[PDB]
Amino acid sequence: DISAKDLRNIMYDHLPGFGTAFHQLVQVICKLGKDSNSLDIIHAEFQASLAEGDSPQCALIQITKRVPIFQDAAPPVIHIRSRGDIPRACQKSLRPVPPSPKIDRGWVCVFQLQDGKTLGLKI
Ligand SMILES: O=C(C1=C(O)C(=O)N(c2ccc(Cl)c(C(=O)O)c2)[C@H]1c1cc(Br)cs1)c1ccccc1
Repeated sequence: DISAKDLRNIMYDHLPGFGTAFHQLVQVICKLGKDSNSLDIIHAEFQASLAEGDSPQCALIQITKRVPIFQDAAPPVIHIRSRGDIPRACQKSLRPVPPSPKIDRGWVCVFQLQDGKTLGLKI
């Protein structure tokens, strides 16, 4: 059986750059996928989207829209010390958190900083 780490590696292998908002979305998809025993269907949807000719980015988004655990779901909260703990390539994708952010609308996660600051990662 494919592990969360295996899936993360598979997905990373298709992404350009590193530490981009899409890599973080891979992280979220794998975490929530593991927690809901849905890694297989997520991998199947990913591969099927690639096989149809979708970009890998679009494949990840498609997973957020097609796998029910992400449908109308709030973004996960991820506790960090500071903004420096966020990958450089994610920095310009950080935004104030709106009311009711949703993963399937592009809100990948919410970072909670130690001093109380919160930043949403938007795709
Ligand atoms: O995305 C991050 C994750 C890890 O360091 C890590 O081990 N992550 C991770 C990914 C997949 C799994 Cl399956 C797990 C796990 O089971 O603990 C953890 C990342 C997380 C995703 C979510 Br949602 C909460 S934590 C992260 C990124 C920047 C700063 C801190 C954490």
